[PDB]
Amino acid sequence: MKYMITSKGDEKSDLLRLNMIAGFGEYDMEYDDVEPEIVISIGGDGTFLSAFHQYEERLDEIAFIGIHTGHLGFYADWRPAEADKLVKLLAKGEYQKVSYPLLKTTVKYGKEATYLALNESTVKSSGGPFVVDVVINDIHFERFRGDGLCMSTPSGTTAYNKSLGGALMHPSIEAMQLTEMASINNRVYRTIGSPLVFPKHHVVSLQPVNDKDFQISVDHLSILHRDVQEIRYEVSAKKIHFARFRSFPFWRRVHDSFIED
Amino acid sequence: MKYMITSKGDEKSDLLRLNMIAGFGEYDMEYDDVEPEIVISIGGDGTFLSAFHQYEERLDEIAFIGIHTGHLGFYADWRPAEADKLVKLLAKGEYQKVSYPLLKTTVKYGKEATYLALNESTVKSSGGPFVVDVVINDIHFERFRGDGLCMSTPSGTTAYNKSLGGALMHPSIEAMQLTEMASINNRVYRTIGSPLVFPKHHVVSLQPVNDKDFQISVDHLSILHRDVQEIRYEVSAKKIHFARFRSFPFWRRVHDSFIED
Amino acid sequence: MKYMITSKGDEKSDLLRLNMIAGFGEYDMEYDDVEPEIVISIGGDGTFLSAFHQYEERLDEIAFIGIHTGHLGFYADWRPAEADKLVKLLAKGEYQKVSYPLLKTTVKYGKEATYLALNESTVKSSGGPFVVDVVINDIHFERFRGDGLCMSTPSGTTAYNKSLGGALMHPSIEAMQLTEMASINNRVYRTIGSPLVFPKHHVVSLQPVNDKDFQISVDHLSILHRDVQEIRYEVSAKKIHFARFRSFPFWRRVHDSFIED
Amino acid sequence: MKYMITSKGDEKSDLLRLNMIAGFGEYDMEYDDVEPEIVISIGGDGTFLSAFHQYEERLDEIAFIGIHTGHLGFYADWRPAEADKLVKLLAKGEYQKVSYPLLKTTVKYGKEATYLALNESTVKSSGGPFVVDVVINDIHFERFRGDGLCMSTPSGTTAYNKSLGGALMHPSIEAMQLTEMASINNRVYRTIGSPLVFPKHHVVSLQPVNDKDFQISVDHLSILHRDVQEIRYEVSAKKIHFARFRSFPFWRRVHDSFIED
Ligand SMILES: CSC[C@H]1O[C@@H](n2cnc3c(N)ncnc32)[C@H](O)[C@@H]1O
Ligand SMILES: CSC[C@H]1O[C@@H](n2cnc3c(N)ncnc32)[C@H](O)[C@@H]1O
Ligand SMILES: CSC[C@H]1O[C@@H](n2cnc3c(N)ncnc32)[C@H](O)[C@@H]1O
Ligand SMILES: CSC[C@H]1O[C@@H](n2cnc3c(N)ncnc32)[C@H](O)[C@@H]1O
Ligand SMILES: CSC[C@H]1O[C@@H](n2cnc3c(N)ncnc32)[C@H](O)[C@@H]1O
Ligand SMILES: CSC[C@H]1O[C@@H](n2cnc3c(N)ncnc32)[C@H](O)[C@@H]1O
Ligand SMILES: CSC[C@H]1O[C@@H](n2cnc3c(N)ncnc32)[C@H](O)[C@@H]1O
Ligand SMILES: CSC[C@H]1O[C@@H](n2cnc3c(N)ncnc32)[C@H](O)[C@@H]1O
Repeated sequence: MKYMITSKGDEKSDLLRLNMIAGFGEYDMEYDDVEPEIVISIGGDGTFLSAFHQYEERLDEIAFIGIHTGHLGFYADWRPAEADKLVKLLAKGEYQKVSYPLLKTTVKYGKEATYLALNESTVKSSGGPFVVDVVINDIHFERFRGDGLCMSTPSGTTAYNKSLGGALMHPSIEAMQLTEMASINNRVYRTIGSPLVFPKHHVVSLQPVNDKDFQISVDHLSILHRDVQEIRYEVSAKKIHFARFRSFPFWRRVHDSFIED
Repeated sequence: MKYMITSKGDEKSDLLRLNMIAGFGEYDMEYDDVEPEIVISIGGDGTFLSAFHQYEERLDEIAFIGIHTGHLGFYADWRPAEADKLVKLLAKGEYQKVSYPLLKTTVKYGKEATYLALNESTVKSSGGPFVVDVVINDIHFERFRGDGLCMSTPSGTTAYNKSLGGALMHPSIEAMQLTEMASINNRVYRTIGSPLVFPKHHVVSLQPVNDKDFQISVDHLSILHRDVQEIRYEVSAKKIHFARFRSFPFWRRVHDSFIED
Repeated sequence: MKYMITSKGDEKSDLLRLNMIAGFGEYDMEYDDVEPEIVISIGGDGTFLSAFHQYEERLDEIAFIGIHTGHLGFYADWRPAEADKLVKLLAKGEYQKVSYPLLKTTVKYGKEATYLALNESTVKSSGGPFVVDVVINDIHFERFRGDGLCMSTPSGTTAYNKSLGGALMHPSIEAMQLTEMASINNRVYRTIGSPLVFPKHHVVSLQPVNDKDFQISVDHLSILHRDVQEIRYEVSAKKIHFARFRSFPFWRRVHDSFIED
Repeated sequence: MKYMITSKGDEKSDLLRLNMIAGFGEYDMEYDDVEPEIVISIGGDGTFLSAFHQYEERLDEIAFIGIHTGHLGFYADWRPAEADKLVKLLAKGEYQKVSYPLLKTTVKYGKEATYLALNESTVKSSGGPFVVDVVINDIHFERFRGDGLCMSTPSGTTAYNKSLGGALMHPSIEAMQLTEMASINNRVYRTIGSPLVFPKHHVVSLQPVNDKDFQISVDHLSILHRDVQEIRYEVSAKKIHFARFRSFPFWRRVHDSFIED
């Protein structure tokens, strides 16, 4: 079908991209970066996240594939030496699709903005103390004081979430995971401490206590939001679809990245 | 239907148990501790775990309810002052049932024993260094050296799992969670560090490296197993059923036990 | 001798301050906020840190005392109801002095600025990834990637340091403690993980890898530093002196703040 | 002077030991394993700990040296290829000595036993729940419930202590460090969480609450102690002395073992 290729933009990735486009030229395949059905990302996980956000409006019409020009990625999990075999199998089609859960972030003001994250969304203070009330399904759960909070998708769990002590979750689980950044706990201040894992349909809302300005991140994007009344998290109805050409199990990808490769 | 009541065995719990049996005497309800359809446990979570293991062969024919004579429990989540209202509503029936996932542990030797856990199963060494190979769905994932490992159900996540840094998981998620106890990590030895969350149908197998004797726990029961060839973990096909009489959400129960009550 | 009193500036603290000044009026004591020998801080630990930084140039000529108008402080460890007894004993003098270690931070550019911290100094990135080389006594120890680093004095250990997993250290130990904020560790990136405790005379230097802009904090003060070549940490030669009027051991103060009071 | 050599007992270590004894035969050096002044340990850190405990009664008359036949050790920090140069320099003498702090453990019953640890002493329960009262300098600090507690020397901090989240402390600091093993913290149970670092002269006492049987370890030795009334920890007056032949800084040894070598 229609396809496009994004590149990290270094010499290696651009050449690999030109070679695949030449290869695709020998099949019924049209290059179209407006309405692709296949999006190939050549670079690291940073490049793959950008590809995801470039096409987040057509997630259900796109299958993603990632090629790693440097080290193994979690999203960019094919090697370059296999580009030609990838060209071949993508051209024929008939490939299986694999779907991972995504996170919906809603920011309400005194309008409303919604974002989709593939890894995570984080909340930190503008320039002072961070204090927020955490409300779960309309029930007040804790008053959080500390550096910030992180809400991760399952495939996000190997990223920022892991650095904050979160658990690694297989991406077939439709869930989101909330971790703390440097929480204060003394006689007067009290948080759960532990990461929290939420199923689909649960809503976690962060509400300002004093300061209403916050730094909010979604994957790579970080934006100062002013006059915030609420930040809301829930597992998205939308999913990201990967074109699958061979078996590469999530736990093997974890082993290869963290234990040994 | 037929019901029974277990007691922690202190003065408070026994009296409460005698009072409920007297109350049940005013309805069509037969006391039968052989084939009950309702099992009321009066005591702490320790008492409730024993009630679960007393009837683990008839899980699909029993609905459990727990009354806490001391502090709030996660399983024993009704107060004693409400015993009479509980008598009433249990007698009529028509109550809703709530189901939580369980963990299947299989121990293989050079026969085979299987256990069901409501909280967790743990593995530690007999008397020396603990070294085991962790294999996930037949893929070698890590060689673990340290004090031990813990595999938790979702309702188990607030117990031993929490103490070991694991995440708290809503019990509607069909999953198990593996946490490390004091893992060694240096130049030569390497584990994932992070807790790992597994969906239904994934199989985690622990295999001996040198010593084949291990201390294996399942909830309260701890047994030295000799001549072990494998310990296997998977989400059970079986579930524990709770009689539900009012709303008491899992996250509110977490708040009440860990943040404030 | 000469004394001054700083206030949190709320109604309670100002009144208490006016009452102590009236009380001091009945002894040979002169109010002088230029060259005091006694500095009384009335408020929380935030107020006490400001008092410390107001007089950091005359540390060896000043004995500090803190009164807590709200909850117990670590520095502001006297109750208000005891103000009059404090007036009395401070007036006579002959009190013992207690000394705690401080941290020296040196920031070098392409000039040089030095700061003194009572709690800690932290380093975070301006707006992008944080990557720094950590050099200990001229030996390259690790390349750190993550959110930031924190260097704590012993009395600082109960503050930000504690939130980041650091150990609590008795303040009679002349040392500083380095903790990580959200370090990345995978196949390619590698940090020690654990907090590190350094004795007097050891020098820890942070050196930029790519970006040379950093957010540097010292206690309450947070400043964006541009064109940084090095951040250097060492236990200061200077100490903060407390006027001691009764026994209140550090570990009891830890118990009272974190376990129960 | 008089010297002896202990071996791990594998083929490599025994041969290396025979070669050094032959080499020492060309100098004024007498082999004496009763009253040596130099103790050479050839093997891992396990072998070196045994050498330490073999001669713990003559610590002030002995200088230790460790050769690693396998991977780098923290105590056994010389390579085998340098045995001959070690022979040479040890024979002449005039070498500098380096001293590390040790931990004194006292166990009181309803007599009294004292032990010296080079790494750590740990306390765990015999077979049930572990509950102990932690008393610091006669002040009740916390009631600890969980798996156990670990008290580490500074050179011990890179061992068991590190696995439990403790800080790594330079061995020139005369201190001991207490870490928790799987502490329970809920509404009803409360521990400090954080590792605690104690200076010389502070006394930490563990006192039984219910069960008075405990598994107590000191380095490699693990013993079930019955009828325990108290376990007492303090920095020892005794020190272990190392023969120093070249510079190998503690932090470089940490880097080489944990970051890269
Ligand atoms: C160093 S900043 C983030 C690092 O983690 C990588 N990363 C990005 N997303 C993920 C993910 N989902 N899982 C693991 N690593 C990730 C990035 O490629 C980079 O190496
Ligand atoms: C792939 S580049 C963007 C990703 O970097 C990852 N990241 C940012 N900061 C950290 C950190 N301190 N540790 C691990 N990953 C991080 C976040 O998961 C983000 O989605
Ligand atoms: C102190 S040993 C275990 C403690 O945790 C409690 N407990 C048992 N099971 C659970 C659970 N599933 N979640 C939280 N606490 C539990 C027990 O009642 C006891 O307080
Ligand atoms: C309710 S009594 C049995 C439970 O005690 C809990 N338990 C045992 N040891 C610990 C611990 N160190 N921390 C928290 N819970 C524990 C385990 O989850 C077990 O199922
Ligand atoms: C909530 S931001 C910092 C919190 O920790 C307190 N704090 C400041 N310094 C210290 C310290 N050295 N030890 C413990 N708490 C501190 C402050 O008073 C406030 O409660
Ligand atoms: C007393 S107000 C200033 C202090 O707040 C403390 N602080 C800032 N952020 C945090 C945090 N996330 N956790 C604990 N303490 C903090 C730092 O130790 C600082 O010195
Ligand atoms: C695997 S059991 C202990 C492991 O830690 C090593 N070890 C023993 N003592 C120390 C120490 N003081 N610091 C670091 N590692 C140690 C042992 O040699 C072994 O590799
Ligand atoms: C060198 S062999 C003895 C040492 O093994 C180390 N050890 C035992 N168990 C562990 C563990 N789980 N993690 C790290 N080190 C350990 C302890 O520090 C002990 O002194």
